[PDB]
Amino acid sequence: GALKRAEELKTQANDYFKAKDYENAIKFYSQAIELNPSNAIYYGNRSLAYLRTECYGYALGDATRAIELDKKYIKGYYRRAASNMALGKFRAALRDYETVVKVKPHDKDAKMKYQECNKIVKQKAFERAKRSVVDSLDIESMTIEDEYSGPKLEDGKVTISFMKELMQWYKDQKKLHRKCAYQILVQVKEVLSKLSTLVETTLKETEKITVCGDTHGQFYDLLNIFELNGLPSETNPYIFNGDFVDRGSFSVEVILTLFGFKLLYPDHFHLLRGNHETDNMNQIYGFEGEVKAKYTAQMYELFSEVFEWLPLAQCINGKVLIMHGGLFSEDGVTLDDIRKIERNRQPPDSGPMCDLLWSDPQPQNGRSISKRGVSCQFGPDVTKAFLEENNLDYIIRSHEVKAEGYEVAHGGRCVTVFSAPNYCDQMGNKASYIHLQGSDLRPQFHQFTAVPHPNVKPMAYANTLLQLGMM
Ligand SMILES: [Mn+2]
Ligand SMILES: [Mn+2]
Repeated sequence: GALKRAEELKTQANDYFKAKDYENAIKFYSQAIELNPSNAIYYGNRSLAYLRTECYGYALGDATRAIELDKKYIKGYYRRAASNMALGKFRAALRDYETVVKVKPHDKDAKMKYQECNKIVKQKAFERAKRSVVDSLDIESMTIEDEYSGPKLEDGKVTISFMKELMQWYKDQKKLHRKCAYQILVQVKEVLSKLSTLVETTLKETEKITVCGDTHGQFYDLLNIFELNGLPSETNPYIFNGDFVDRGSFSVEVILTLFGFKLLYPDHFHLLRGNHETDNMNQIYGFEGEVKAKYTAQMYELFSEVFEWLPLAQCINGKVLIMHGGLFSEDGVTLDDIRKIERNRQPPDSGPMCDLLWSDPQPQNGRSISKRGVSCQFGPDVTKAFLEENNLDYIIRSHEVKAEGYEVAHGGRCVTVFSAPNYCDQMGNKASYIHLQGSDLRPQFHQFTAVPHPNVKPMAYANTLLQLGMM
């Protein structure tokens, strides 16, 4: 009876979507949905709100539903395309654009989109059918140029001098030379491949370590961290909880700067794998696109090879466990399980290694279908179980943007840390890094902000169907 009250929340959710308050935009579109669940618009918007929050799964859900309650909701078809795109589902997205270019024959763009998705669908599949480095020569062939005025690997070693030089180089655009980049990649892969899936570090009674979350190519923020918290070293260790690339337009600077420090302080500088240190994700969000623009489409092939040798989780003093995503779908899972995972490869569509990089904590109890469409969500009980069954106090993960840079959930058992401030030059969130001390493994949150960067918009690489999706 209240179709007036139903649409009172169709502007009190359709409003906070303007103030980039998608968490409330969603929480109100829902209440509006609950009252009147037959309005395609409500679903269409709640879908976009899910897109802006990276909840691709749910975004696909609302989109589909919006399309059932109205086959004339062009918005719905687009919103659903984007959802599929994000999950990487090529054809599934093409079929939607196809259905649009028809109901709107004289609709420009609609063709730009169909022809665009098409190109990709053909290619993606076009690529089918051994070690990449076994090929390129490097130290051998690889020459250099006297015209090259930037950082050279002092005897292909990596020095504190090279790092600082390299960083200044990067602060001013300018790419490191291929020969050095390849050398860094080959060495880091060597070093990474010799690490167990579950790195285990022991923090002395005194002596801290710093934990950072998603970085996402936000290079000039990586530098803000190093200035604000000190450069990496044996006396000032660091650990970056995955997601160093994609979305940000300086993933190549960020990544080579991290691998660089990985080589300089391989026992005090830790990198864990994230859902985005994956080929599937790299080819939709910019890294592949960026690596090919700045180097060769073969440099990228080597990146994804080292990305597979990145540990999946790290445990500090047997008390704190940190991984990019979260806990698991299945209830078994133990610290030993993790160690014995065959990391070197792309991730399974489900299972441990998958949850380890994609799961999100949940307020309520028990698992649930992930808003993302992959892995699952988990309740405080699941966190407590795991914690207990492994003699772990709490977990530190990233994987999700957070207004205040971090978030403590599940009574303090699940901690989220995010290191990309103003996420995509649009969220406007603070970011944080954690100080973990041996004598007191209590998370010490440190917030940092904005900090300016050269032009170049987020996702300046990668086909345009995405850049046009995220904004
Ligand atoms: Mn992530
Ligand atoms: Mn992320």
